[PDB]
Amino acid sequence: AVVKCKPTSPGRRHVVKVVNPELHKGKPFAPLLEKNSKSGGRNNNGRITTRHIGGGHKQAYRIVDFKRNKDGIPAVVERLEYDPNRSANIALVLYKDGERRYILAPKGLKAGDQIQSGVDAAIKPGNTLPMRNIPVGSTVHNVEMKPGKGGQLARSAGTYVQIVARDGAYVTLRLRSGEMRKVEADCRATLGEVGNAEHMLRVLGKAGAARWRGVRPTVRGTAMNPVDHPHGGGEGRNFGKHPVTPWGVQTKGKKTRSNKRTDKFIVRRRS
Amino acid sequence: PVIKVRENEPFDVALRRFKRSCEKAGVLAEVRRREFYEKPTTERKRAKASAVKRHAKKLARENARRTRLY
Amino acid sequence: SMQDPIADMLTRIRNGQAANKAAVTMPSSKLKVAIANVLKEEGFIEDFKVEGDTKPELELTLKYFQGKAVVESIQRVSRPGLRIYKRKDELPKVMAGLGIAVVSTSKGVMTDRAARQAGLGGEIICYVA
Amino acid sequence: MRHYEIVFMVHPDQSEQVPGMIERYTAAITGAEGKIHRLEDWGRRQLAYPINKLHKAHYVLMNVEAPQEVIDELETTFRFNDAVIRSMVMRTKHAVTEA
Amino acid sequence: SLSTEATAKIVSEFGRDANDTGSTEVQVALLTAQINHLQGHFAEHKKDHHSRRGLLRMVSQRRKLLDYLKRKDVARYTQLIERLGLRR
Amino acid sequence: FCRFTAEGVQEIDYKDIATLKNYITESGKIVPSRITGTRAKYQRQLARAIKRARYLSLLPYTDRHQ
RNA sequence: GCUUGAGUCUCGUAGAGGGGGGUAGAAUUCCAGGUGUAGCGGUGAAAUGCGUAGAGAUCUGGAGGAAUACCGGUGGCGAAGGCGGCCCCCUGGACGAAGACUGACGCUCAGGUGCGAAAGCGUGGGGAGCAAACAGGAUUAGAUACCCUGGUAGUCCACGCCGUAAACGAUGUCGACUUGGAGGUUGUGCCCUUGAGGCGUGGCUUCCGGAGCUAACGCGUUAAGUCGACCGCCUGGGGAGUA
Repeated sequence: AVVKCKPTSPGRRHVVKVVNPELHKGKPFAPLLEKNSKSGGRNNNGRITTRHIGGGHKQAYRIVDFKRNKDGIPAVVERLEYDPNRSANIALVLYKDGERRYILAPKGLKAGDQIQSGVDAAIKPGNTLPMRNIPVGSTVHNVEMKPGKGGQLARSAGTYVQIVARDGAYVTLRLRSGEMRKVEADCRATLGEVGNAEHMLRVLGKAGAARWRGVRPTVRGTAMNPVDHPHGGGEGRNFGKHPVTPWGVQTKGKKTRSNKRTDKFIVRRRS
Repeated sequence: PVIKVRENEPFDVALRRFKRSCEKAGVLAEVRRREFYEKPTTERKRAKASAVKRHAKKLARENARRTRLY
Repeated sequence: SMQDPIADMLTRIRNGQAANKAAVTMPSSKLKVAIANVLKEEGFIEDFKVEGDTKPELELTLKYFQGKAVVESIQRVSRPGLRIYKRKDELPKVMAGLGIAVVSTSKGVMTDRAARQAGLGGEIICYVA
Repeated sequence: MRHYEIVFMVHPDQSEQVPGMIERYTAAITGAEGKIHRLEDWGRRQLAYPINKLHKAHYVLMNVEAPQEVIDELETTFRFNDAVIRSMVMRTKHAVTEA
Repeated sequence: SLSTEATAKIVSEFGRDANDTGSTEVQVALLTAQINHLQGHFAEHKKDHHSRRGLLRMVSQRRKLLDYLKRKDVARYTQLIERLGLRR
Repeated sequence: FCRFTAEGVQEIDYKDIATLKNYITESGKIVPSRITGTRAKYQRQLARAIKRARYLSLLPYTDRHQ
């Protein structure tokens, strides 16, 4: 559950951690592992393109099945595994014929649960259906944005998507940010809500925890010099300017969606 | 509420039917109740005071009013 | 929850005299029978009848002089929260000797003057006046 | 084994599928332990308010003596079925005999 | 709420016969069985304070009956506390 | 006078909407017991059955509603 | 030892008793469109506010949140706080008829422990309506108030904390006794169902009153009458339920 630490050190004082007993204590399934080389936020020209990224514990990539193509075949949840690459936990899933796959774990999902994908399966949490046969009002996760593409929406821990309306070929969903968005009804979705919903409560205690989660320190623009940032400079803490990105674009209010080709699929703006 | 005017009828009689029907249905009383919110203390006190005033009228009428006055 | 049945007998007697009842029934007991016997001797009741086999009751026929009740007042003295014991020269006088003080002494239940003549004190039960 | 009354209302345009539905519902119950005490197929009548802008639903009534979990499965069936538009289930004291 | 055949099974396990339904041992065993079933109930719902007051009435009643049985007969009391699994 | 005692029924059923239609008013409200004279427990059963028949669209809630 | 107190079983009843989940209908607001026009809203009177960028009115569709009109009752249930659509699942207590069983197992309770309205606190959601604070317009000598137009916390949910109220029938809990009358509510028994009935017998409850009590008001078989057991409390007003 949610375990607070006892203040036997200051960095140990402010720690709240998420202890999960049902996570399987052991090495992961090596047929589904790849290696994951870090970047530091540096692209193929080697320059920093995303700041405040670098360092961190080594982590191996686990191939999570998002598409759920194995249709009309039952599958039993074998265990819950810790994924380092993710906010959620993964579930090792053994199909009836012998194939094992990682899936995103739903909220109510423990070992022994029979799940099934397809167009016909069930409406138990864990089953994957296209959004032609899922009822209006149901809570889905791992929603696709194109048919057969694989599944992009509602994928962090505790997140989900409500099917608001059906109209013709399209399904109006309400995403986790409150944005109402249209999808094609042949896009699949896994029923239920993503588990590990107590993920947001961990408060990390110390700087070293955010340092071994892979995050590198943020210098504020006021602390810098006028060459380095638009905010920089001053004799003892002057600001005097409107807040901006380090490349001189206005932050703190200014909108920057400029797509025009997915604006047709938007029903309401995020609010 | 809905008052269907029968053919060959005077208008004031259909209006009287409508006013009688809205007086039985209790429309303006229930609308006059729902203009301002009353606390449940005020509602239970209004109910208790109404009951005590009703029975103080009845206990006066049934035996304290049957005698002759002059 | 019925901690004193003797005081319950006295209360039934007092409510019967005040309510002008003829006879008062109660559940029976040996000490109740002895106290009612002392009242029947001194003339505050005129009869007492016990009836039942495993469940006995006791009926006291109350006494009335033409308008009022014969017992002017009755009080309980050694209640179970405060038991009152008196030696034979500290024995109580009720209404300057016109009312009886029922005392259960070491030979049995009797009155105050019966205890003073018999020469022994005991546990007071009631003041009958 | 408790005695439930089930009134469920079906679309008029899908009223032709009502009998076979009823059959698998009896096959839902009579296989496990439960008995049907009444099957009073009312038929099609006009509603008092436009449920989903439609009227004239097909009322079906059935009385069961049943275990509880199969009735929970029946309520899950009435949930995701699109033919129904209302379904009340009720736990009565005794069985009911006539119509 | 402890239906009839279960109560019959306890009465003809602790009673002098089937018509004996009111001894201290029968009453303590029926109270203990209902306490265990409600312990199943109060694992969930966790805020049913009224049913928990009903349970606490029957727990204190079982304690009073067992204290009577301890004062009356220590041999039957010790046999019942080894039979039924309560520590004191 | 009470008519549910005069017939002698044990439970007011929600299905016979002739009786429940008789015991409501024209606007859809449950008629008070002080004027129909029904006894107390049959008035409670009457309100229960009228609400249950209101659920199944066997009776309207209001007379007005679209 | 015994069965009168207390308890257990069998069987039926009534119930907003609790906890979880789901669903229905009206209404308010918002969003989108149709029609159509210069007002709407509001007041003791006005103004702020909204409206010619199309308001308010009306029709259709949808989105959410909250509370459950009628029933509704000087009704009911609960130890109190309190509990109102409907349905299901888990569950507590009370009560009645006829029996049977144990055999005083009982009453009260310092300290202790639990439940405990509303407001408030913490974390995570939710947010229609209402609305502290706040703003504007009024009234006024002034108006940091009532009044009006807005409006955040909060009200709602999950989980903990708080532990107080005019938490009140200002009436501790239990047991017994002591004239009555009219009601309500919920069981059960009998007479010919001979008739929307007559007769009793239990529980709970509202009003009036007898003796008695009371400083009086008033209470009055549900006592503030007559008694018993245990507990809590009071000792002039203020300072002070304060340091």
